[PDB]
Amino acid sequence: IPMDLFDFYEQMDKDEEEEEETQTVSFEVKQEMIEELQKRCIHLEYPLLAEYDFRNDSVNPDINIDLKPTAVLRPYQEKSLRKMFGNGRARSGVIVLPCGAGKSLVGVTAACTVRKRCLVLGNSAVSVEQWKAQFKMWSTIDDSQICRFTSDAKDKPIGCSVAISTYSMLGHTTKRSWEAERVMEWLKTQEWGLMILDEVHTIPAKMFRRVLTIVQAHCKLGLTATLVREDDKIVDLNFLIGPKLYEANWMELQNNGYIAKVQCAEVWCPMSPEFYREYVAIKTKKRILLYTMNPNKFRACQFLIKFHERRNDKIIVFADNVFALKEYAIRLNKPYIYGPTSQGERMQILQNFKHNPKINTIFISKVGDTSFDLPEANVLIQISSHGGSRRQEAQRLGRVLRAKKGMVAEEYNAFFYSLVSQDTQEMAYSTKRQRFLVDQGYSFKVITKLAGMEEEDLAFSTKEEQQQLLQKVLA
Amino acid sequence: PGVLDRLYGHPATCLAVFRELPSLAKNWVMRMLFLKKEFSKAQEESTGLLSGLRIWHTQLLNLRIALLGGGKAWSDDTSQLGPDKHVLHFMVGSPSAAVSQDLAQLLSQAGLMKSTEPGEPPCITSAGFQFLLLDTPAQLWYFMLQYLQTAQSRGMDLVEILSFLFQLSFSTLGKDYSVEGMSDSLLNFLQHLREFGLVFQRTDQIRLWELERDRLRFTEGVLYNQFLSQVDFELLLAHARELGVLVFENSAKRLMVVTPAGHSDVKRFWKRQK
Amino acid sequence: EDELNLLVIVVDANPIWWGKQTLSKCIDAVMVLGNSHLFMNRSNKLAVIASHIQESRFLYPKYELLTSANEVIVEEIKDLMTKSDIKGQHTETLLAGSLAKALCYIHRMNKEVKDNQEMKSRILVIKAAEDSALQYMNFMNVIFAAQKQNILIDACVLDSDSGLLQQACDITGGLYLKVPQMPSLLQYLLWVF
Amino acid sequence: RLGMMRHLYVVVDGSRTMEDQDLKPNRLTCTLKLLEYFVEEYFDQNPISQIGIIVTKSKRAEKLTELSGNPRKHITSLKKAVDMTCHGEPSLYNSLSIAMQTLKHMPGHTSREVLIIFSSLTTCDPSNIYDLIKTLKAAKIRVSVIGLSAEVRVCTVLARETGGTYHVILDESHYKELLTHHVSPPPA
Amino acid sequence: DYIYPEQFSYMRELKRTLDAKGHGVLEMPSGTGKTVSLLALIMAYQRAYPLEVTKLIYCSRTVPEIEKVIEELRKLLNFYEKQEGEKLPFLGLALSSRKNLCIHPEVTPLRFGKDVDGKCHSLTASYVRAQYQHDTSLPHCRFYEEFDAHGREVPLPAGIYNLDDLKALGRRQGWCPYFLARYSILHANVVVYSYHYLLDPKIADLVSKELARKAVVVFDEAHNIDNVCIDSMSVNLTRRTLDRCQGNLETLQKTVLRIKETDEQRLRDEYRRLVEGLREASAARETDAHLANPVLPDEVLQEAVPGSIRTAEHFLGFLRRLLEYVKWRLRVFSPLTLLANFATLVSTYAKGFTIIIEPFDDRTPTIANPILHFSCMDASLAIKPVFERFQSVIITSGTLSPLDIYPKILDFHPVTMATFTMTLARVCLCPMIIGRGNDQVAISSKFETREDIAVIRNYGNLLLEMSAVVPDGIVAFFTSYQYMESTVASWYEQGILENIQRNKLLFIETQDGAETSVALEKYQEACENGRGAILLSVARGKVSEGIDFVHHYGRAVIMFGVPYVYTQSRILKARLEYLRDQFQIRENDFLTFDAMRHAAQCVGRAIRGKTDYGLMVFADKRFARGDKRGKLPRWIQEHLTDANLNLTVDEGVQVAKYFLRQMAQ
Amino acid sequence: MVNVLKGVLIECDPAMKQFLLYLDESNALGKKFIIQDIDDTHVFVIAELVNVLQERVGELMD
DNA sequence: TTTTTTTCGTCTTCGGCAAT
DNA sequence: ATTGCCGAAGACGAAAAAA
Repeated sequence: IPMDLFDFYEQMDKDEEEEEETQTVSFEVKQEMIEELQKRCIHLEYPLLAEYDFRNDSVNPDINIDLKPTAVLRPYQEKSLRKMFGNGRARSGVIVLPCGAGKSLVGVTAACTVRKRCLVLGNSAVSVEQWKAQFKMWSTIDDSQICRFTSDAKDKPIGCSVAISTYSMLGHTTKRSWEAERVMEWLKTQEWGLMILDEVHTIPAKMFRRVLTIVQAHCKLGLTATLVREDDKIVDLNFLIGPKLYEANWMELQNNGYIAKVQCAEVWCPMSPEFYREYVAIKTKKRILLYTMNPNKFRACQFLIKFHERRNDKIIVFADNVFALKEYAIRLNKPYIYGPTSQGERMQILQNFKHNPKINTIFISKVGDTSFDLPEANVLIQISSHGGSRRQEAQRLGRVLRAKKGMVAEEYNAFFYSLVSQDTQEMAYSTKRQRFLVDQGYSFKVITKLAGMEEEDLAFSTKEEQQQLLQKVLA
Repeated sequence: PGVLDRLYGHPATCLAVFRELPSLAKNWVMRMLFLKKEFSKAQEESTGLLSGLRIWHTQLLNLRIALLGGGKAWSDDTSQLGPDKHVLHFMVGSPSAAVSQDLAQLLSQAGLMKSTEPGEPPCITSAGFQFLLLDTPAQLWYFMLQYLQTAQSRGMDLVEILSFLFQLSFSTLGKDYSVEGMSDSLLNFLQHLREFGLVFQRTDQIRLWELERDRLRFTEGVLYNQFLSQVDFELLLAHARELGVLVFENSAKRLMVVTPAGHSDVKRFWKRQK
Repeated sequence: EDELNLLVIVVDANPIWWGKQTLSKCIDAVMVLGNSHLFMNRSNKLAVIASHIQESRFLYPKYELLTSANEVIVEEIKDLMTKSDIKGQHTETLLAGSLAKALCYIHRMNKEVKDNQEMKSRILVIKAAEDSALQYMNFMNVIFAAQKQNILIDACVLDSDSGLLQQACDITGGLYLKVPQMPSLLQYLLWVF
Repeated sequence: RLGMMRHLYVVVDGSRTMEDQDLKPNRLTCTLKLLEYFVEEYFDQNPISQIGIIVTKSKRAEKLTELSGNPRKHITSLKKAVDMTCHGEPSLYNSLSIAMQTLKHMPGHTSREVLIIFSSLTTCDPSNIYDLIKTLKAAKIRVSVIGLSAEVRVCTVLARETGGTYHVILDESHYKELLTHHVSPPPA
Repeated sequence: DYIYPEQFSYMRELKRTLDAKGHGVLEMPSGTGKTVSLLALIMAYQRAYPLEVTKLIYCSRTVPEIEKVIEELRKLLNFYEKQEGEKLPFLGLALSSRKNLCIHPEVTPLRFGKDVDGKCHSLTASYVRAQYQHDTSLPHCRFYEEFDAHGREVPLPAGIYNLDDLKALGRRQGWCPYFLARYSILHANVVVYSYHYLLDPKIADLVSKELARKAVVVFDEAHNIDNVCIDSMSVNLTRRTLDRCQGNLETLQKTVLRIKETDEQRLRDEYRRLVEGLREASAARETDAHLANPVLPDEVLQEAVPGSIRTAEHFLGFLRRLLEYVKWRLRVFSPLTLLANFATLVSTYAKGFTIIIEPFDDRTPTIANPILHFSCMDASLAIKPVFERFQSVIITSGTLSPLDIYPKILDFHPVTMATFTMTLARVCLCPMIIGRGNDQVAISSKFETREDIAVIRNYGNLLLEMSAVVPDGIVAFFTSYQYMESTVASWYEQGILENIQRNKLLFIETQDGAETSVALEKYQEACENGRGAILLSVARGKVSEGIDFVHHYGRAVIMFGVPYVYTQSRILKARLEYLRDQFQIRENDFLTFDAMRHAAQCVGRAIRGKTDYGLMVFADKRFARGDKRGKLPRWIQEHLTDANLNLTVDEGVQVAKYFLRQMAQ
Repeated sequence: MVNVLKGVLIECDPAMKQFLLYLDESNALGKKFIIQDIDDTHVFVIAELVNVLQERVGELMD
């Protein structure tokens, strides 16, 4: 019976003296006792099923957060907190929802419900500043106990939620990676007990994974929309944070004056003289530029901007590369936003795009993704398949796009487009993209021709024009 | 009563007039059907007569009993008529008529067993050349012939009927070709054969239309022509490919042109004469 | 087949048939229709009545009976052919009398059936003739009786104008069809009702 | 059936509450469709008769068909009404006054009838409706109401006082039973 | 010649429930059939004992309910004799206060010191003086020879009198109708009148004088008996009534033979000195005055002995007798009510009263002033005379199946009996509402009287969703006017910021009997709105009387808040303490259950009985507590009924589905 | 002018693939046999036997 | 000067390209 | 059929300007 049972720490492992012979592990591996990774503590179901239990004799009895107030979440988000009360730590650990519908609120509520000494992990200071703005109803004595805790200073019991910090490892003053042995953990190194991770996909990377791996970490919750990069690490995240409690929030459940029905499309474009000579012959990182700048595909992108500007729709055009961004945008003479565009000029372009009926198309680089207040529109065009993440295409679509007025309850009232060059490595991304969007509940189709592109003025009207671009791209 | 002959007569007239070339008769024959009919009909021209012959048995479906027996009486006359008459259209008519008499159950199994008509249905059934349209009436006749026999205890015909066995080679063909219609007809024969004598005998798909398109991709099998002696012989030989519609390309400044393989020979012949 | 069904066919004998030019054919067709009707179910029965100019008369009396029915009908009609009430000598027919006979028979059959379960019956009139004012009270009396009885009276007008019959179907909830193309008689009988 | 002649004024509720999906999407579609079935069945059983059609909509009365003996006008009017739908609230008093004006003209042995399909709860008319009900009973104009899920007392009294036919309809099957009850003639 | 199958089934058991000769409790329907079936069940005993024949008396809350008892009982008798009658050769007759029956006697002697008892004395005095000699100049034109005339005598037994129609008879004729009834009371087998008259032991002694023989009393809606009995038992004094009695004694010319140290006027001054000094010292905003507090200011000021006080009490009676004879020759009562209140004060009634003084009206230079009384804390002592040997009782309230509260209130154990055949649960539907998603947090009701967000959210919004969706005539009951005013913005809003916009009608204070009917005419005629229709009313208020229309004028009632009550920091607080000492479990019995019956009367009045149908919804956070102990109508009546359950994932849909089911029936 | 005839296969292509074929022709092993000549930018005279290879190789190649 | 704004520099994921 | 050594692109502090 476990009334005497010791349990202790060595470098990244838990060893269990004079044992109760617990299920699901090897025995006398190198001594009479059981020995697991720290990170295996998460498997509380394997003892719970057996009817086994354990005690935290290493406890520290100091004080904790109360945060008694409540607020109102979206109808699936509440169902999602309700479930978490239901399931408990044996059968909980991540939630997936867009970066534009209430993820900050799920984190402050997840900490106010769970109610333990908490450390909040985030990607960015702006997101700390948005979580502070969310958290003001729970904040103790409004503004006299909230503080930041990162590379310049630390103070107070709370802040953006409870104490927030960043994932970073540049040196001794990052935030979470350097401190990973000092505090956290109620069961050993026992100052705190609860972990809340915003942007949770960020942690299972090869160096970062160690922050999570080198503890027992009692309670853990993660929140994300991108969830994984193109190589799919996500089997690891079940171990590292916990299993996935939720994924859906389909626009099928929020149509009639609720949000927006998106017609998704992929566009197959043919390939014009000289560009495949050179695509086929070049194996280097330049070849990405011949399939993105393919003038038949540029003419589809131009034709599509013209159709939706003729109807006065608002359009964001995404370009994965600053070269591509500027070659498309300067030709189409639409503003662009990227790293080196300043805050003053970005807020002028974005205010113009949202409120000026003359400024209806803009071009944007990777800087929108992960922490950025992208504006509203009704049309999204991606000039390329990029291998960033199929799941980030759906986060980006979901934050940016809304219903066009009066048609607010129809089958579609917003539009997404991804442009693909036929007979290239750009095509490989489609059978995955298509399967992921339809599994996310989206109506998605393939458009393979445009015989009305043969009825109007567009660029690259000759071989000589196309040759002028081909020489510039090759250089 | 007097009206009866007159009214029906007018349609008899109409059928008579456009009797020869096409297939006008079918609709009119049906009307005619209701209102020694067979004996009298026999004198009239064959086509159309057969049409009337075909539909009348169908139309039967007390006094009715009398009608069937009456029909049975001159089943021979129609049978004599059926043979002797024996295009695809005619052929369709003869078996359709025979089939119809068969369902009526008026025909004598004996007599039918040894007759040219049964040989003729399997003959067309055997030949690959026959069209789908002839096939379906031939098939139907066979099915009906077997249907007619609800015994086989006394039915010599269910011997000749065995002639279906010959059909398997035909079904192999037909299968080789993508002729679904023909195969289905075969199966009906088999199934019907077994029936009579059974006692005696012991998104996702988006990539699938793309994978279909990956099996089609172009080029042409082709003769090129060069080193032409003077421009008049390019232009003659070129114009004589263009009227044959088998120019794939031409360039008068090269004195060079291309013909796909199917009109190599009409060009080789024109190059020899003129 | 669970429900016994009696279909009474009243045939208008009027010499209007002369205009028809044929009665013999009409009989043949009616016979075919009857045979089919009897064949459909064991429980089906048929009664045939002739509404002649002078009076109404019973044609015959199950499908096993059909042979009997055929003979009885052919013979009965031939007797009817008599010269009196010839051509439009008499335009009208005694439908009221025929309907009365039909309801009596239906009633008798029903009582016997009452011993058992319910019976369903409907009356079909093949009408050649014209209605007359004198006829109105008598015909309507029979019609209303049928409606109360909930016995539908269907009518197939080969020719002539019997308004009362048209009204009869409406009240009765039956079906009325004025046939274009009288030779299509068989189709109407089978298809129409 | 023949014996006498009927005059019937069919009155339909074209108020907004009628555009509700509770019965045949927007009650309007299910009621007009069954009412077309009723006209042909009533005209059949009642070959010597007349009907006229009125609606109450957007706080007024409108004449969809004039009083006549040809069924075709009334099914064509029920077809033409469905496209223009329903909005607003009843005008029952003005509809009983136009119906009264047509019905008063009719001779001694013919019936006087008003059939109302009702999905509202009151009516917009200022005029005193009780004076008009007293006048219907003197004139021998009988008024029947088929209501949808509704028993509001002035309508029920109005149908009882004029002759005894306030009925409730809860399905498309029940509404066909009620109209088919009306198809039935009066005694003579 | 017959009676109901129900009466036959439950007669023997009801005769047995009656045999115990002292008490019993009876379960009956929500109202339709209850009172008539009682008369049918007393037909079994209309002459149980020939040598004494007991009588029936019925107690009633208001005058319109009395005409409902008379009209039903008039149908049942059809006449006093076999000549036209066939169940009961009985005589029955309505009654109510002299204050209601007679207008001219209220009008003519216009003075503050003019009690309704005193006015009968005055009218009697004018009648005797006129008879003596004084007919030409002094009768009060309402009492004379018509009192004993045959024409006056006949309508009462021929007719079987209604109270309203006795008042209509009584005006025009100009004869005091109350006295003719009071003379007539002994001949009658049955009587219908007030609960406020009967519960009062001193009036009960005079009521029993008029009956002249033993009887049974039936309390219809008997949960009212306790609040009426303490209101009626308690007595009080008023500063203006002494200031008038003092002028009247000085006008009498006092006396001429009290000893030099004292006089009647000086003695009043001693008494008045004590009460006047408590007016300054005691209370202004609130009180906590006990039966202990009065004696000490009496004892210090007077410096007296008993002999002297006994004499001062005797000398007060003698000034009062002089005054009473002197009032009588005047023919148009404070010296009497002062003689006695002072006698009770020097004596006792400490086993049954406690003296309180209460804030006055200042405020203004008025004379109503702080009021002083002998407040009856608890009814139990006051009720006892009902059970005593000249009588027996029987109690009912429609439903009462959980039984316990009545024996709790009585401190006696009646014979119990359920004595009607009930109908299936399915004709009724009893919903509760609180919210439908997890974000619906505005209904904490820690301060429901102050929670604006909660009033604006499902309290205002669910009402509008339910009323707009369920388009029928529906009355929304509220716990107070202030809630009612905040919830419906109406035409007349308490603020610009209020959250219902829809055509409803109001039912506010200064209700008027004629104005009430206008609103019920509107609700019965058409549209959502009217009285009992889409209209707001507080559940305590007059709409609870209802209307006796045949038409099912009501459909749904939505109680916006569960009807709840409070407990004033005075005599009521003293009562809460007593019942805590005795029961423990006092709060649910003393307040919650008593408020839920307040609810149940209004819903009972909507659905009426077995021959009707209906639903009734409750809006509250704490509503499960209300569902336990069968404190609402939802509770058991017959095991075979297949339950009266209300749980659903959506109330509004379930009631519209239930209305389709009801149209189908 | 019927001087010379040559059986060959005529490949019609767009302004982006024919270039790949030429590249296929050179820089290849066992190749360079493939294209007879470039008649037009769009069309080439090529192969015969090679056509199966050219198509397949193009398929396999991007 | 203080305080703020830019560029520089370090750690790390990911797609090729040789080399065992 | 695996290890192992570039180049490219992105993110976070911190040093260096600039006032």
